[PDB]
This record gives sequence, C-alpha cells and structure tokens, in this order.
Amino acid sequence: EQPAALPLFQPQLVQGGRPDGYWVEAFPFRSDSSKCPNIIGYGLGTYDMKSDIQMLVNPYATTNNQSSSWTPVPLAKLDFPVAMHYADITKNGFNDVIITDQYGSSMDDIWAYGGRVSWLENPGELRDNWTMRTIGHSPGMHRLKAGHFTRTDRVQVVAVPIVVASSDLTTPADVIIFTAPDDPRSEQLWQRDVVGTRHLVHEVAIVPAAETDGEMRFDQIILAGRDGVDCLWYDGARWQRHLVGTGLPEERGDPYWGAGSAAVGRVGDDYAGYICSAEAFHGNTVSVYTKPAGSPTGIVRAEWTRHVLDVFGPLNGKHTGSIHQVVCADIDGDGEDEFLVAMMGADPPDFQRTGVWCYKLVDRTNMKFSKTKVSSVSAGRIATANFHSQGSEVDIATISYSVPGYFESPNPSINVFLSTGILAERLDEEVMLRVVRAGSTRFKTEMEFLDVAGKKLTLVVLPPFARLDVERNVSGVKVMAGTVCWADENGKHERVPATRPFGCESMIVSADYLESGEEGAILVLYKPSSTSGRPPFRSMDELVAHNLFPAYVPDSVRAMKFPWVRCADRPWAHGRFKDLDFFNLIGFHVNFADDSAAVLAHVQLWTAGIGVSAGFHNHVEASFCEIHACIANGTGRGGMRWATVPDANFNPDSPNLEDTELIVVPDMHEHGPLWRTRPDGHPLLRMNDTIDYPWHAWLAGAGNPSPQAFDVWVAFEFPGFETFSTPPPPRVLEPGRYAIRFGDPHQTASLALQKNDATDGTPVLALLDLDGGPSPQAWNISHVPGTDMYEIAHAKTGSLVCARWPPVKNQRVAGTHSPAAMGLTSRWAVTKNTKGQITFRLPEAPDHGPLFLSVSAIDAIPVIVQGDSIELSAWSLVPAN
Amino acid sequence: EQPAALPLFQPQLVQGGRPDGYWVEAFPFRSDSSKCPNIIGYGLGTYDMKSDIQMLVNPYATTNNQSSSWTPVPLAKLDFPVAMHYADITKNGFNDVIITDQYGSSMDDIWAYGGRVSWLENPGELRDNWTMRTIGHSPGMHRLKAGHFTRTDRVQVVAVPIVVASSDLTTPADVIIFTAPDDPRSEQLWQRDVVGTRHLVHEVAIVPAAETDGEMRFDQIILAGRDGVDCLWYDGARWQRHLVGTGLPEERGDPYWGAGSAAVGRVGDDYAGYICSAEAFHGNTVSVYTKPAGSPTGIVRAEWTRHVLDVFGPLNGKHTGSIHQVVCADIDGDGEDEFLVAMMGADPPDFQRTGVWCYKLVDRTNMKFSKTKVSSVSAGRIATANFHSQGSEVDIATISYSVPGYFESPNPSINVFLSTGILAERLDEEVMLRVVRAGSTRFKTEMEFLDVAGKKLTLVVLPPFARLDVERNVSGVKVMAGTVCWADENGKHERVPATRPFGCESMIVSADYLESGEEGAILVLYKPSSTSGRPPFRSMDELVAHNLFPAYVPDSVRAMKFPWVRCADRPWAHGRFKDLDFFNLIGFHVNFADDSAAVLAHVQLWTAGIGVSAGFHNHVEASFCEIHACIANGTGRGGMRWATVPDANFNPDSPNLEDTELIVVPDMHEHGPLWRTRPDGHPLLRMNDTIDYPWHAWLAGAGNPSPQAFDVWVAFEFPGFETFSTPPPPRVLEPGRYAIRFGDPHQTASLALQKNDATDGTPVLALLDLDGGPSPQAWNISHVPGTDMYEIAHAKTGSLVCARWPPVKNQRVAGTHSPAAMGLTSRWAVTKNTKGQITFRLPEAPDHGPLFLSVSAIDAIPVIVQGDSIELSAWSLVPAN
Ligand SMILES: O=C1CO[C@H](CO)C=C1O
Ligand SMILES: O=C1CO[C@H](CO)C=C1O
Ligand SMILES: O=C1CO[C@H](CO)C=C1O
Ligand SMILES: O=C1CO[C@H](CO)C=C1O
Ligand SMILES: [Mg+2]
Ligand SMILES: [Mg+2]
Ligand SMILES: [Zn+2]
Ligand SMILES: [Zn+2]
Ligand SMILES: [Zn+2]
Ligand SMILES: [Zn+2]
Ligand SMILES: [Zn+2]
Ligand SMILES: [Zn+2]
Repeated sequence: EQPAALPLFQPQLVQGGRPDGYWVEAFPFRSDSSKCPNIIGYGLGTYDMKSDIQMLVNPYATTNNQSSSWTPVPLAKLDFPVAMHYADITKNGFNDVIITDQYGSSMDDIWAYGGRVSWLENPGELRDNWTMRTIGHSPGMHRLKAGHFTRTDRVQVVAVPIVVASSDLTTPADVIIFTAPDDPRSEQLWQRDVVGTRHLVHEVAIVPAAETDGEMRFDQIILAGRDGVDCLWYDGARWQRHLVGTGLPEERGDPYWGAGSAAVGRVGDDYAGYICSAEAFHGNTVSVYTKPAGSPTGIVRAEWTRHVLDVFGPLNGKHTGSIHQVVCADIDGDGEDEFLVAMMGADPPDFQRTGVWCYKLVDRTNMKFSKTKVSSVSAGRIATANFHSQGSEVDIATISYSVPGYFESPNPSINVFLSTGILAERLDEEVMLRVVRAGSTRFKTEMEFLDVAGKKLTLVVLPPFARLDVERNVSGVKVMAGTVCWADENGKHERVPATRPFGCESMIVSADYLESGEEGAILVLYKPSSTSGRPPFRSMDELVAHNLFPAYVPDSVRAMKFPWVRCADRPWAHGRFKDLDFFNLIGFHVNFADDSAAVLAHVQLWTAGIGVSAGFHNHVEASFCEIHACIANGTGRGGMRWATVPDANFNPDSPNLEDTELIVVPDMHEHGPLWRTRPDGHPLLRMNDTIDYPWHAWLAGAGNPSPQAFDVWVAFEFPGFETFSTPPPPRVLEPGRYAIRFGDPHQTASLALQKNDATDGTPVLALLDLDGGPSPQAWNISHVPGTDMYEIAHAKTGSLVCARWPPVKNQRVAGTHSPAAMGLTSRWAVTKNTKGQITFRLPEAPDHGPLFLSVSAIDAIPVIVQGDSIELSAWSLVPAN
Repeated sequence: EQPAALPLFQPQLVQGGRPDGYWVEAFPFRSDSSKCPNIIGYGLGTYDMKSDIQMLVNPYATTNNQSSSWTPVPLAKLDFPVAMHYADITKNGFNDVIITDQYGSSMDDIWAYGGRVSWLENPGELRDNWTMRTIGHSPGMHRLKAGHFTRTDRVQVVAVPIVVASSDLTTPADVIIFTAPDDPRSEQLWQRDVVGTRHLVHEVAIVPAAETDGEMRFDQIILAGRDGVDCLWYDGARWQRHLVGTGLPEERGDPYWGAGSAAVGRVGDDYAGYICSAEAFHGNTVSVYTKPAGSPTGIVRAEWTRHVLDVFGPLNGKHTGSIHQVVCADIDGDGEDEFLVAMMGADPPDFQRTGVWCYKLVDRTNMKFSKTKVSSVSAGRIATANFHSQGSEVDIATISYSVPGYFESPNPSINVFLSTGILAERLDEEVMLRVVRAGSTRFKTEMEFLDVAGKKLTLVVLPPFARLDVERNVSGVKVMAGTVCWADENGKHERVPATRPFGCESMIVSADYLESGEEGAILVLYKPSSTSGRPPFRSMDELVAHNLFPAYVPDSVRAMKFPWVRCADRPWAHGRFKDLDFFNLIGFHVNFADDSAAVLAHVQLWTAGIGVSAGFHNHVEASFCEIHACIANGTGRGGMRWATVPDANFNPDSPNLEDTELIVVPDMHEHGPLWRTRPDGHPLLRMNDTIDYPWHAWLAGAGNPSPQAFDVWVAFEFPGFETFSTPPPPRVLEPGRYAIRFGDPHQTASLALQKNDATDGTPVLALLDLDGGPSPQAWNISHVPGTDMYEIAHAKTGSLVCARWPPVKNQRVAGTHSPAAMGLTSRWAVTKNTKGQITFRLPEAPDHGPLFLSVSAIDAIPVIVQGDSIELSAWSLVPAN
C-alpha cells in the first residue's frame, strides 16, 4: 500500500584501470537459470590493440563464496567489436554470445568489408577462446539483439548499421533479420531478410513475446534513431510499423535529431506503461512518451505523446552530449519500472553528466517522474540483473564510456552496485550497520555477521507481510523493529522489540516459517551453526567467535576480528571486575540508513562463568532501554536480578541479594524491560536525561566453577520508547475501521475531521448525524506494537487524533501526521463500560488527572479532552468502511 | 599530555588494474619543497613487457584543485627495474631519479651483465622520457639509496646486490658507494668504492646526518639481510660497523635467516628510540630491537636486544611468507614514530597477512607495542608523506605486491590513505561528517562544505592549544565542541557550544588569530566568500548554495546539490506554511568517528523574507537543544521570540505577540539556549523524553516585502547537555591545583582519595593532618565549559570527586572515572563565605534540599554530602602542587 523506498547500493569495483570501455552485459551462463549471472565487458580497441571480449566470472555464483574477485576469461579477441547479445543457438541449455565486429574506429572510419556478425559457441564450461562462426556482414553494423521475430523454433537476430560508409550521416541502413540454420554447427551463411530502412539507428530494444501477456506471438523491435522511436513487429504473415514519436526536432547545421536510445517500461499489468528515450544521438535530452490513461496495454494500440523531462546542457563542436543509453528496470520492486540514464561524462568534467540517474514514476495518473543519482562514475552502458542473491532485487552494472574520437572517461572501469537493505562500515573495533526502513522496502535482506556460541547471528530486514523459512524448533529470533508472527498448535505467537516488563519470552520459532507484520520487521536471526562450538561452554577458547560478513561487504570489515576480552581489561573497567570470569565482545551499531541516521539499537555480547556477578549498576552513565537475550545458560540458573528496595537502600558493592528478585533467562530466551516506567509505559527519566533503572545485574547460577560452564548473552540497547502498561489492562477492543459515535438511542453524533482536511492542526469535532447529513467518518483504530495503547487515525487522510499541546483539562483536539515523540498526545488507553461503550484515555501526565476523548456539550460540537464527566466521554463503535 | 589517537584515513585509488606491482615512492619534484609530492610506482615487468616507470602527478598540488585523478607520466621504460631513490645531482633544485634495472626475473634468473644503476635527469617540467646516464653495474643489484656517505659537496649512492648470480644464496655481495662526478652531465662512469660484503641484503635504510642532532657528519647505512641488521657509517677517515642484532636464527634446509627489512624509529629527542625489523627474507616475523633506558641517543653507542613481536604464520615450499618491508613514520603526530608492516598477501588468501599493520609504542619504559589494521589490500612497499595538506599529518601510499614467481596479488594497484580528522559520506540528501575527538588529535583539519550567503562554511577540528589564523573582523566562528579563545584590546573572548540562556554572542573574530583550549575544539568557520553573493539578499536565486567539498572526499558526496526548498514543499509540511517566503536547506550530521558513533550536532539552514514567521513550535516531536546563528538579518530586526506565559496560555496558531519577548539576532551572531532548564543548568525534560521548550519561533522583521530582504540562519541541533545557571552565580574561584582543608586555626584535616587508589568507587575521606603525617593530597579544581559548575579531580589519579548513587542526605563520596551523564553527581556550584571558605554544592535534585560536600564529624573522618549544617561544609583552599 505504502510508497516504496529505494534500496541501498554497495559498490564493488569489478575491473579497474581498463585501456578503453564501451559495452557491458549481464550474461547468464545457462539459458535455464538467471541466478548470479556473469558480466561481459569491452571496448572497441584500436588499430594496435585488438579488443579482449572479457567474460568476468561472478564470485557469488560459487556457494559459500569467500572471493570478491571477478576472474576475467577472454572469450575472444576481435577487430573493433561494437554491440552484442546472447541466446541458446545450439539449443543445449548454454548461452551463446552473438557479437558484431570489424566495425572500424568511428562513423568517419567505417570498414567497407566489415560490420561482421558472428556467434561464439558456449562449450558448457569456463574455457577461454570459443569457436567463432560468421552469420553475415553489413558495413557499419552497430547494434543487434537476439530473439524470435518471425518464428519460435529457431534463434533469430536483428542487426542494424548506424551508417553505411565513412562520414555518411544521410544514407539510411537496412534493418536485418538473421535466422539460425537447423545445424548452426556447420560453417555456412545464415539466412537473411531485410525488414526495413532507417536513418542513424543508435539503439535496438526488444520486447519478448512472453512479456506481453498473450498480446504478441513474437518479439517487438523498438528502434531509436533519426526517424525517432518506432516499433516494428511481425504478426505471422506481415511486418508492420507503429510510430511512437519523432524525437528531437532537427536544427540546421546539426546532423543529429530524433532519438539515440529508448526503452519500454512496465507499469503494473501493462508491460508498456511508458517509453523513455534519450535524444538525439549522444544527446543531452531525456524525454518520456505517454499514452492516455485507460489506453489498451502494449505499444501498437495507443497513440504516444512526447514529454521532454530534462536537458542536461548544451552540445559541443561534434554536436554531441553526454547521454548514451536508457534502460528500464524495477529498482525498488514495487511492480513498475524505473529507468536509468547512462551518463558518459563530459568535457570539461561535470558530475551532473556522469554516472547513472534513476527516474521514478511517482504519479501514475499525471505521468510525473522524479530523479535520484545512483552513481557518479562514467556509465557508457548499463546492465541489470541480480548479481548476488536469489530474490528479485536488481543490481546495476556499468562500464566507463571511453572511445577514441568521442569521449574518453579517465580511469575507465567496470563497477556493479549491489542492491541491499543493509550496508556495513568499519568504525574502529565496532561495525556500523545501516538499515533501510522495513515499512517501505519491498525486499528481504539477510546478512550474517558473527558466528558465536553455536549460532550464526544474522541481521535480517523483512518487508511488510514477508515470509521467512526457518528450521522449526531450532531457529531463534529477536525483533529490533516491527513485529513477526508464527503459528503452531497453540495459535499466533508475536515478537516485538520488548516483551512485558519483567517477563521472559522464548526466541525459538516453533513453526516451519514466520511472517512480518504490517510494518515489516528488522531482527537478529540465530541460525544453528556447527562452526562455533556446542554447549556447555567450559572455557572461553571454546567460544572464540568468527567474522561472518559476506564477500561483497568491504574488505576492512571482512578483516575485522571480534575477540572476547576480560571485563577487567576493557578501558572502562577502572580497576573493577578483577578476578572475574566475566568477558565482553563488541560490537555492532544498527542504525537507520536514511538522512536521520537515527539509532535502531547498539548490540554487544557477554559471558559469565559459574558464581560470577556482572556487577549491580543503574545506567546513570548513558541513556538507553536494554533487553538481553541469553544464548547459553551455563547452569540453567543464570539470569537478571533487580533490587526491589529504593536505591538509597541498596549497596551495589556488597549486595543484599534478598532485596532482589531473580528472573532466570533460559537458553534462547529474552527478558522484558527492567527500567522504571510510568503506568501507560513511558520510561521514568532521571534529572540528567537517562532512563531510570533500579539497581540490577546479570548473575550466573551459583556453585563451584568446576567443571566450568559459561552464560553467554546478547545486549540490545534501544533508545527510549513506550513499553507495556502497569497493570496490564483487559483487551476490550479489536483493531478495525469504525465510525465513532456519541449520544443515545435518541440523537447521536460522530467523530470527524473538519472538512476531511489533511493539514496538521485541523480540528477534530462531533458532527450531528443530521437528516440528509453526510455519512459518518471512518477511523482506523489500531494497536501500538509493544504497548497496551491504541491509535486512532483518519481513514481517508491518515491523520492521527491528537490532543493539542499541552494535554490539560478542556484542551482542543486535532489531526496530525506530526505526533509528539512516543505518541504522547496521540495514543490511548481503552476501557469498555458495561453498556459496551468505549473510553479513550491519554497517558496520565505527572500531576494532572486522567483526561478522556470527549464532546463538550449536549453545527458541530467541539472535541476536547477532559476527565470530570464520564457521560461526555462514552463512545459507540460501529464497524465502518 | 593526553595519549594521542590515530587519525582517520580516506582511501583513494591512485591507479588500478595494474599489470604487475612492486615499488612505490613519495617523489618531491623539487628538493627545496616536500609539499604535496608526486608518486612513483612500478613492477619488474616481464620478458615481453618492459616496465613503465610511472611518475603519477599529485592532483592536490595544483591550487584550488578539482581533480581526483593521478595523471601518469612515463619517466622511463626499462628491463626489470627493481629499487629506486632520488636526490638533486645536477644541484639545481630538481629531484633526479636513481634506479636499478637490468636485474633479471628472479634470484634464479640473474642477468650476469645486468644490475645496472642509472640516474634520470629532471628537466624541471613534467615531460615524459628523461635522459638516462649509467652510474655502474653489479649483477643482482637489488636495493639502493642516495645521500652523503663520505662527503657533503656531492651526491653519493649506496647500492647492494641481494645475490651475485642465478640460484646462489650463499655468496655474499658488495656494499657499493657510487660518487657523482663534478659534471654528472657528461656520460662517463661514476667513481666506486666497495665498503663491505654481506649475505642476502634485502633492504637498505639511511639516516640523514641532519637527523642525528649533531651526532654524525654523514648518513648511516642500515642493512637487513642474512647477517641480521647492522649499521655501517663513516667518521671522516674510516668505515666502522655496529651490529644491531642477528635476526632470525637459521633452521636447516631453509636458506633464509636474519632480516628481510628494518627501519629506525624516533622516540622523542632520540632519532633511534628503537629499530623494528621483519624476518627473514619475505618472512612472517616482526621483531623490535631495544636499548636499555638511559642509553645515549643514536645507534652505535647502545647494545641492542631483539624482541619477537608476532609471527603471522608458517612459510611455504619456497621458504617464504608475507612481510616485505617495514618503515617508520609519525602517524599520529605525537613525536614518536609508529611503524608500518607491508603485508604482501598470502596463498591461500588471508586478511591477517594482507595490507598494512600499524604498530604503536604505548609504553616507552617497557617498550610494549600494540597494532591496528590501517588497510587490508596488498602492500608490497609503503611510502609516507603528506600528500594533501600543509601540516605534518602523514598519509600512507601502497602498491600491491605482484611479482611473477613469488606472489601475485590479484587486481594489483596503487592506493593512498589520506590522514584526516574529518570523513564524509553521503546518506541520501544529507552528508554524514565523522569527526575525531579534538582532545586526542595532534592535527588541525579543515574541510570546506557549503558556499552560501557570502560565506564558505568550513568544518574545522583543532587539537588542544592549536592556533588558527583568520581574517580579523571578518572571520566568524561557531563552537560545537570544546572552546576557542582570542584577544583584543578588551581581553580574552571565549566561545563555547552555547552562550548564556537568552543571550546573544557575536561570532566575529576581532583578532588576527584564535586558539583552542585544553580540550581542543570542533567548530564551523565562516570564511568570507565572493562566490556566493552579497547581502542584502533580495531573492532566493541570490542565495543559491554551492558544494564546497574537496577533491579527496568521495565522488558521490562531491556530486551532491543542496537546493533551497520552500518549507511548504518539504514532506514534513503537511499543508502548513503555504504562501510563506520561508525556505530550508539540508543538511549535515556531524557525528563522532569513534566506536560510539555518538552525535555531535545536526546542522541545517533557513531563510525568511520580510514579515514571515517560521511558526511557533515547541519540539515535542524530537528531542534536542538548539542554537541558531544568523548569517544575514534581512532587516536588522529579525530574531527569536519565545512565549513568557505558560504553554496552555498561548495559541501557536494565532499568536499573541505581546506574550512573547524578542531577541534580535544581528548579522553573524548566535543566541543562547531558549529551552527550560533546572537552576544549575540541566534541561527540563518532558514526559516523552524531549527537551522542554516554551513556544518559540524565528520571526523576520515586519514591514512590506518590497524591496525584499532575507534573514538567513543556521541551526545547530545538539543532544542534551548542562548549560549555564539561573541566576548566574558570582565568580569566587580560580581553576587550579589545591589542598582542600577542613578545621580551624587549631586542628585541620584535608580531602583525600583513600590510598590514592584509582579504582572506580574508592572512598573520599578527610585525613587528619597528623604530626609526622602524609602531606595534603592535591586536587585539580576546574571550571566546566559552558556552565557555571566546577569539577574536582584527583591530581594523581584523575578520579572525579563524586557522590554515590543516589545523592541524598548522608550519602558517601568517592572517586570515579565513570561519572553520571551531564556530570550529575560530580559537578559543583561554588559559594565563598565572608571568611573566604568555599562550599561545593550538588545540582539540586527535584524534591530534596541542597546537599554540600561535607565532613561528618568533629583515623579518617568520612566524607558525605549533607545540607543541614553550614559548619561541616566549609573548606579552605590552599594552593598545592
Ligand atoms: O557510441 C558509439 C561509439 O562510437 C561508434 C562509432 O561511430 C558509434 C557509437 O554509437
Ligand atoms: O548491560 C550490561 C551493562 O554492563 C554490565 C557490566 O557491569 C553488564 C551488562 O549485561
Ligand atoms: O621482492 C623481491 C622481488 O623479487 C626479487 C627477485 O629475486 C627479489 C625481491 O626481494
Ligand atoms: O529550528 C527550527 C525548527 O523548525 C522551525 C520551522 O517551524 C524553524 C526553525 O528554525
Ligand atoms: Mg546454446
Ligand atoms: Mg638535480
Ligand atoms: Zn554511441
Ligand atoms: Zn519500481
Ligand atoms: Zn543493565
Ligand atoms: Zn623482496
Ligand atoms: Zn606517533
Ligand atoms: Zn525551535
């Protein structure tokens, strides 16, 4: 339902210091699979250096991968290669390369016997130098694609020259269809028909038949050139043409007009929601062609109108600019394509024209797009695929544009940008993990990080309602943001950031899978390990932890060790904890990736051997709300104590254990909040802005340390938030859509947002349900995860019912998307009276009474908070829509 | 005084995808200057490819630099080059290259007519291919250095073969001194004397005469090889030898022992505080040689003892490992050298053996060292210099170790690591700036970031007591951490993070320079600009801001635009601020670089045209302590209002201006805190953990917006801290070293830390100043910047006098390096009685009385806090030492 945010990108330098650069392609070794494909990259070479067509091997294809290196394999070595594509010609499950070469060095140096089109035979294993067989020749051959254009039982290739001879920008060239013979393995010329003639075709794009949802039997050909952008397709019996548009208008003395490039973008069920374009040849102009809303799906049945989106600046003496290609891909996984624009770079340099721009369709109705910079290093061509994982995330690969006589990007290279919801950076001894918001990602991301105590601690982000397969009764989880859910014989089991104060949850997932809630989830997954020991842990050498980060995280992170250090030896000990078998392991900041850089939670680990107290403390030093999750309980008796006396009354240095209560925290459990809270759940704060705690500590089970057995536990340090209430109030309400009514079996009125106006600070009222009145306004009432409170949000606008500052007797009420922190004036405790009427109470402020949502009288009645009159605060809830 | 922390490093990839790799050198073009020198890098080549000796041009040499590219210049092209150095042979101010080539491909393939030693003549401008003249030949020539070894009036070169012929690891080779002739510009052989014979010399290091503080007239030669590490030097009349040590002991069947490498490390005034070493040839062993404390400075006068520091793992079938070089450099600028260890990499791969380890001398007395990973990409050789700035920061450059027949690091390259106290990362629309702690850096760092409103906003970190030259009466400053100071006709002027509540400081520096205090400083410097307009700013096009980040920050940051956006259009507007000339510019997180990743301050900007109110608000939404600094006041009347009535009494939507007070904030001023504070300065907190503010707003001066004039101001959002007191108490105390005494002209006792024990929680007492008693303990009393409070810290240990939790009547007192946040129980308000006796009062807690530092009676008297008896809380301060 909610707008999708962009993922994060982890850059990896695939191959650097290239001699030249021009083409890059996502190359699946097999035609059955599209997982972790390889990359093919090259440049045109020169008259001295034949160009190496390099098939760079994808590290993350080999399972349990350690390498970040892309092993280059020379597929072939060729005089001026230009364009390429692939398909399974031998029809054996292996992808063959099809490539144009013998082009020449420029549109001014065209080889008259050249423009060779050849295919390279995939031997089914990674050897170099593949067998080459010629398909055909046509001078100036400059782009091609494989597919099924007039038949399905055989590979066909469409191939087009940009010009027919040196310096000739006026003669149109032949749109050529080559057909595989029955035994392509005999050297012989491939059958050819010419299917049209065009001026300066600079790009060929294809729409596979399968994508058209039964509209076409064959692939459509989309040409961008001086004639503009058009669609060429075969119906079984004939070729036909449909003009999409004419592209840049000509200007005298400039031989370049029309289009340089074009792609077809999916929007929902329509494989062609729009067509984007770059203009003209190597131009600086981005435009999009649209079709009236309610148009038929596809290309040929709609008339298209051109809208210019940006001009990235003027052109030079050669009449060129900085745009070489556009492509479409679904970058944020919301089911509509974004488009990428390959910025070659400029002379003099200009970041605006270097790298990749990603344009998002923000408004499907008005066809408005907005742009974001994805990368700022030269992009001469762009390829998309998922280069690292099984899901439908989309990574971007690029190659610097460096071509003698056009533009030569300094330090030319191939890079890939790995889409991910988790990015890792070394700080010093601890790692910074930046995470996307779960609510707005459409992608699951897992990143393993530490192998310790029989477990692989894995950071996982889940999108709303996503599913996670686990190992029943073995896999453990700990929620840091959001909620996750599972079902067994007993019903639903939900995990939030913190369970009920002083409580104790099992982390073990007893089902075959879990699912995240409405807001998605961010959690630590405890995967069973065999590489980090088995309890009971009798010594600290047994608990040596191993770096788990995957090969695409940066090297300085992969190189990190996380040792256990005796607490006495940490720089914060100051002579404390001498002689204690008490150890610490740091550490991991999990923080939001967005512009807030807000903390999610800091995470670190501890151990204690038999009889060891971790020392009573109270967190006056630094502010946070801590939850612990024990991995191994040395004795089955270790756990948390807190003092039950006031603080003056307890001596942390010589503790009177009887003034404490113990909560055993068993293998793979987590405990509830121990800090002091106000009754609706807000945390008590000390005078120096720290969360207020009673004296507390982790104590290992007593006994003799022989044989030894270590407690091992993880610490989750959250910033302040509202938790559960004291006492826990009864459940008297279902989340749902409702009309909220006041009055009796005689004359009633309903809760309303004045004129349904979305503006922050719009008043909330009771509108008399009149004779021929408006119908009652719908409110979404919902439960606040990890609390006993509810929020009321306007069904149409989203606006939360909220008391104006400050919440006092007789205070007005309004709508807002700008709640106070911890929703102080926009959350509610519910009671149900014996009649069935609902009351909504504010968090009770320090020195004032309870304040309830209320009418002020008996043509709108205004809505205040007050607490003197029961009668004015009783509401009836009618399910609404 | 305080231990120096390491700086940060910004990596830059100097030259990637190299064919091979071996040597890197910091190469100053002129011998007069060492600023922003160039880099020389190469490998040995092969029998096919002569090796390019590349002089890579340093971008940051050209002033106001835009480029991050290192322009390669082929100096020469040579059969198997190995070692090199430089000096001014032509004696013209230009640095000439001296290089050994014609080596062969390996110790098994030594050219019998090779080992050529040649110099390359610096034409005084960056042309390629320099003139080459042969100095001499000796087969297997493998290392050399230039310097003055037997004379000063002429360049001399020491040159040494590692072996004399193919596969011969037993024949020792000649230590050769070459001397420049008087006219080196005539091709002729250079005069040679042999000065010794050694086995497997793998490194030559040099100590310039000038570094020895008059100990030597000539340079010392330090050789590492199978004979170990030794020193060879000339006294004017003879050569002499001093054995430092024998290095790795031989093990049978392994031809490698002794040392592979060695460097000489400064410690304070001693240019040779230690000698570090790597063992043996291409070995895996790091050791250090030490001299007894109280030894004479230098090398030849002390006996040296070897201590093995690490073994990084076993050796292979060739008997080699991963260490190629050690060097010394002063990395953290504290006046003692660290040493770097060049890790070649390993087969199979191992991060432990790849990159650079940096070892720090942590304990000068016991010669203990500890290590940190600085980089994890192959380092075959390491060069140090300051590649980017004028100060004495030290950058590290490296080249991958890739040599056919030894080890070939995949994807070989040259990288440099730029030392800096500020690192920049793009988040999304805002930049993350990570900063070092000022207290522990020895380096000034400036990084310009935004050119706006006639100013270049520059982030600056200053070490303690550092000096900053500025433009008198033009330069403006705003302190974010620490303090800075200046002097004019009126005395000292100090700037802290926030001035007195409701006050108004000028930011203009009226002196020629400022200085940071004891804790250093982190500040924004407002440099005058001509590239961002001139007030009055009549339209927002006038205030277009420009990205200022320097060329070594990453590209994705350099490519960022920071537009002004109308507040109505921001995603947090929710229909507010329609029709207001009210704009916003985001944005910059300044956060601590260390493992805490703690916030320093978030920074963003605003404008308002005539008559515009920025809207009354109270910060219930998000917690922070805000200070604003106006850059331009549209009218000279713009500024901050707050309400002076309680919050219930003020309507932010229809404000009654008379219930407010205004503080005009003139051009280049900043205002004091507007939030509510407890009387000793701790901030009032609301129930949802937000800093408590009265209704407040920025209002532009009234009038007609024609002609228009914009207020422009910057917002500093700090996390909570203690500010000044209400009312401001009188100054009755000087910071200083003191004995703290109780009693009368009859029998007295002084404040003491029990047994001067540094442990957290040691008791504080009053020890009767006895007959033959201990002397009175010294306390450092000091003023807490930005507050009216004092801290008492034990002069010997550092321990703060601090009341145990909770601060109540009769609470004990102790020492701690672990204060409560905002020093709640370890800071003090001072009063002076008419006698001259001092009282120390705690911050007054919500519901308890004042509590004073006190004795409990009239053989130690314990020290409590209490507040019933004046008499028990009066102290005498005697200046102590
Ligand atoms: O992008 C290129 C590269 O150069 C060739 C030569 O004309 C044509 C293009 O379109
Ligand atoms: O969370 C904490 C806090 O620090 C103690 C050590 O005193 C132990 C923990 O588990
Ligand atoms: O590091 C190297 C490289 O290889 C030569 C050839 O023996 C010698 C060394 O010391
Ligand atoms: O600091 C603030 C807070 O936000 C307002 C806009 O209401 C303006 C500022 O300067
Ligand atoms: Mg095939
Ligand atoms: Mg010279
Ligand atoms: Zn092109
Ligand atoms: Zn999308
Ligand atoms: Zn705790
Ligand atoms: Zn070597
Ligand atoms: Zn140092
Ligand atoms: Zn404010």
